[PDB]
Amino acid sequence: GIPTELKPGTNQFLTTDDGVSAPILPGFHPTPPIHIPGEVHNLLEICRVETILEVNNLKTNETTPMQRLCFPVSVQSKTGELCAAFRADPGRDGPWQSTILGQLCRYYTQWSGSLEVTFMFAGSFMATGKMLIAYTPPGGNVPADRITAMLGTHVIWDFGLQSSVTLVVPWISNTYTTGIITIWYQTNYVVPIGAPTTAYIVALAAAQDNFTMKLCKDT
Amino acid sequence: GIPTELKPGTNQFLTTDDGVSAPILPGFHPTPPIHIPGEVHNLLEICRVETILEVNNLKTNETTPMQRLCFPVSVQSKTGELCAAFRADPGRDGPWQSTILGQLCRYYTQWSGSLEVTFMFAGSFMATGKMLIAYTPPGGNVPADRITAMLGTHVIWDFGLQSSVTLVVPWISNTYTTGIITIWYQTNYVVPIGAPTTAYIVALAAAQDNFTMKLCKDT
Amino acid sequence: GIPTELKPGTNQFLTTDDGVSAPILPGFHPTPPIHIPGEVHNLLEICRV
Amino acid sequence: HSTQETAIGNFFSRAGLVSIITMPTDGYVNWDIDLMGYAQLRRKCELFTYMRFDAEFTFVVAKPNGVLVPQLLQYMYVPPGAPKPTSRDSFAWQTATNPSVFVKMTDPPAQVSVPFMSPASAYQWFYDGYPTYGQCPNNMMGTFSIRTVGTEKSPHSITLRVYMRIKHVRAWIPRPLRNQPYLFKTNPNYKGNDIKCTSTSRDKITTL
Amino acid sequence: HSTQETAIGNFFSRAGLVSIITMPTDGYVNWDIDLMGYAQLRRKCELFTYMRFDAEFTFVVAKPNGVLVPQLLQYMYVPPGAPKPTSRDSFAWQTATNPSVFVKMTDPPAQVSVPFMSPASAYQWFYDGYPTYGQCPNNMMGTFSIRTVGTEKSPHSITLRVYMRIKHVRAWIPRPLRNQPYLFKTNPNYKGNDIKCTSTSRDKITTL
Amino acid sequence: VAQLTIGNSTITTQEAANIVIAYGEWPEYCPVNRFFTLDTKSWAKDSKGWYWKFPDVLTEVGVFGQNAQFHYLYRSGFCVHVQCNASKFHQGALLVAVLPEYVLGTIPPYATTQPGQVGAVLTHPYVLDAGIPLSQLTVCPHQWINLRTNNCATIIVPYMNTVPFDSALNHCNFGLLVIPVVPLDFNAGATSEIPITVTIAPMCAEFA
Repeated sequence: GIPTELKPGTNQFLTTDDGVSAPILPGFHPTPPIHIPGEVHNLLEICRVETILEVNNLKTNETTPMQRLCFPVSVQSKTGELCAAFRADPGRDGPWQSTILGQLCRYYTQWSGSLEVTFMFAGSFMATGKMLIAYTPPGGNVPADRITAMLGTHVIWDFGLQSSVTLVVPWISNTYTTGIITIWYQTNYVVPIGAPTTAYIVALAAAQDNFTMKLCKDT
Repeated sequence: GIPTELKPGTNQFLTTDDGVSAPILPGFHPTPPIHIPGEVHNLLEICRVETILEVNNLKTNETTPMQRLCFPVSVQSKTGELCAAFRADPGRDGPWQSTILGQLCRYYTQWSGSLEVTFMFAGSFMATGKMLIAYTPPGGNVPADRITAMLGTHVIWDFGLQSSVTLVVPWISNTYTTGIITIWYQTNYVVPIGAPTTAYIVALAAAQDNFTMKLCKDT
Repeated sequence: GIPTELKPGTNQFLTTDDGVSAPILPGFHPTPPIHIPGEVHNLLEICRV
Repeated sequence: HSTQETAIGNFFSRAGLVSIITMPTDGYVNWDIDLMGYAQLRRKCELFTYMRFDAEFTFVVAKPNGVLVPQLLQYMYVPPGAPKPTSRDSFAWQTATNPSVFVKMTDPPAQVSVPFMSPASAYQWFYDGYPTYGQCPNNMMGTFSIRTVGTEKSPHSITLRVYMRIKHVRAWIPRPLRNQPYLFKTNPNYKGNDIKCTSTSRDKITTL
Repeated sequence: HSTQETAIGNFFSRAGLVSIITMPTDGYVNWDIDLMGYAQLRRKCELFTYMRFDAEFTFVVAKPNGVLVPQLLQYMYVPPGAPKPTSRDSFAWQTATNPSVFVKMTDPPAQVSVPFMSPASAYQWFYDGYPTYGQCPNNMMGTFSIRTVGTEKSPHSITLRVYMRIKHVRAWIPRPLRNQPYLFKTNPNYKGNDIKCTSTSRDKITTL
Repeated sequence: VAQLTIGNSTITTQEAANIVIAYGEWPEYCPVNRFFTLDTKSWAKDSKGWYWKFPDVLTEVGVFGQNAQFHYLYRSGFCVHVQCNASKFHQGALLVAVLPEYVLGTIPPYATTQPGQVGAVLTHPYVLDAGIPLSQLTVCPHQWINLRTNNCATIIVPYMNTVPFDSALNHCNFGLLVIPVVPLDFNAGATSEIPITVTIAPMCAEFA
């Protein structure tokens, strides 16, 4: 015969090897595949769809959890004040656990890329006003005034013309580097006779085409 | 020597492997084959021959089992009534156990294809009449009238011209989907002086060229 | 199967062999290298200062 | 940089434990192949609707405390539709259509690859309708029957653990991941008296 | 879709048990190679008239309860026409024309492939005429003689079971499958006092 | 504004090219032609949601429904058109999404797993009565009805199944969920209940 020699690592069962095995039924011919629509080749195709952020996650909304998806704008709020504030970390707790991006980051360890947050006004057609969607890079502090938040990166969103605005967070990373997003009343909430005085905004979030993650892990 | 390494699955005896073995007699030269007629390469060549169904399988025919192969038509039966009824399942019990198709389906698990049932009149040359060979698809109910059985799939068979008719069951499957076949007296049984008043029909059954079966099993 | 035969030196662990081993994480793709100045290929580059 | 670790093969690799079988001093066990027994690999498989793959099992067998004895074992695979063994000395143990492996305890563990065993074109974890009684499909991968060979009783307690890899994975029609706790192993019956919120609460909407 | 599972090779594959041999504490056994010992593989082989193949045996050997001991065994194959051993210390055990294998009990089981051993061109299970007394043919595949080596008695009960695959199958002239129970192992003698019907009865011809 | 007349049915919808094609595939042949305007649901201030099972929703209407109890086989796509009729002084938002193999859960009878033409309501819409959260329903083919901007929502659904033909009586292919994410609000004196109208058109229907 041919002279062979056994190396160390013989008769071990490493649970993460990709080797061929003995077929239990060699004569069996399984059912050939057909065309089924919606085949997923990569998990990043599921991360790039816009799912609903849960920004209104107060303690007093746990018994009626349908109110957690929408947060209100009203008519008795003065101009130049803060409406909402949340960090830009998908892997941590808080608002990002409701998204499909924040649930597929629990299955991994490191991720890096850009997100996009989408807002949507769900008020009456006759109502008008302005909001300020300010973004703070990691390292800087959350603004205390509307005027100091304007000097950074911000988007003036009037819902008298556009009922939905988008906002791109440029880069996040994980190996606190958080990308705090704040909503400011630019103007008040103008409303005519007959239209309701309070309205609600929903917030959606998804990843972009340069979002990757690695080092698979089990939650 | 060459560095090798033993994988899991070493020193196992899987009883369904196709590997070479050590020849016990290397110098032996066995007898060369000759031509013998009737070589069977595939078991579907045996399923495609017409063997006799056992439709008259009553409890009172167990002591004289030769009567189980033929079922009678007579002269005292009124028109528009039922003569025989049986399902179209080869794998289950009942009439299909007598065929070679219903015995080779006990050696497998799943089968799918089309059958063909053949009838044959074995009465006198001077007798004449008509029968109705109705087929019901799986899901529908067995007809209670001759007129409701005519509205489906049926073959009018007069044995004054053709002494044998065929009937194709379009599809069966197994993973109740039964293809119930009924025989109806279209007319009565006309007979002259001297010819016998009762006659017998035999029923034959075979598979077609699109009948396959898989997942071998031992009865 | 193919007829083999075990030579002496089987099931030994010589601590100075250069053989391949089983990767513990086959799906992992490590961080690609970048350019860092001052790469030492040979220890005689440090002896000549 | 690279998007190769989120692929559908790398998401379902890395063979994990699916069952631990104790056979202390009947004399046999039946473990039918099901994957919705643990919390993981059920929540990971219910992300999709249709999956098509083929398994690969490994049988790590020992005594209750580590040790190995020179004992011969038989692992018989009963295909879907074939009748399972009833007793230790049943007729089904000598059937030629049920593939078996014969391995000692003092060997490397036995590996067996099982193909795609469904009459449909993909396994489905969610079946809306009725098969005939309950709203469940008929995937039914098989059954592993395990015994020690010989006609009298072995004086050795046998505990084996079954590991399983998932090869050649194809997945269709993604679906929301379950956030509610599991109650049963056949239906998506949740506890309707208390509903866990998906997120964790905070004090106010501005307290980041 | 595919007609490859009903082929004549796939019908006779998947090596099954043909004999279980007990050798408790003479000192040897003779098992002549015959296949009409079990109900299956006789009813499956009597579907045809002429078959031509070559066997492949496997000898799974242990103690009466699982365990293995370091014991050396000899399995001698006596070809057709050669005289069988008479005692444990016979002359036939050292004959160079009877091939033997020597294997421990603590090994993988021994495999042996036996070629087509007939002077005719095919085995025939049905012989109409007389060979000379009874209406039987002369296929006569061989004989396996099994003993433990050494000159005094081994204090170990030995039970081995023989498995056998059937390779390179060719079959001729199909035949009706037997529906009557078997009585003897040489002739198609059926019980003529009661005849089992091929089918099961029902109430009337219209009660489907 | 257009005027769509197929069959003998006629609907009036605007030129809204916001058609979402489910998984990017048009319904086609090689594995009835009218509109079926269902009953309207009254969206009140505290309504939770509705769902309809397909193709069970079209087995109590005529010519397609009478074809459903016959022929034992069924394969078709669909075309759902959901629209809302409110003024400019109303506010709210719906989420119209299809879900393949929508298996419901129990806090189930034969009435709620297939509600028929009228459709049942949702009990706990936060978990979709199935344990999966509402926040991730947009991974399905979905469309928003914001009463500020638009009024209609139309989805093109192909045939998705593991087998190319299924019985339409027991198995339901998908569901259609209409959930008010943002609740309806108005001032005192306006119309209290807003109608929601569903129009279904079978695309590329086969039976054999």
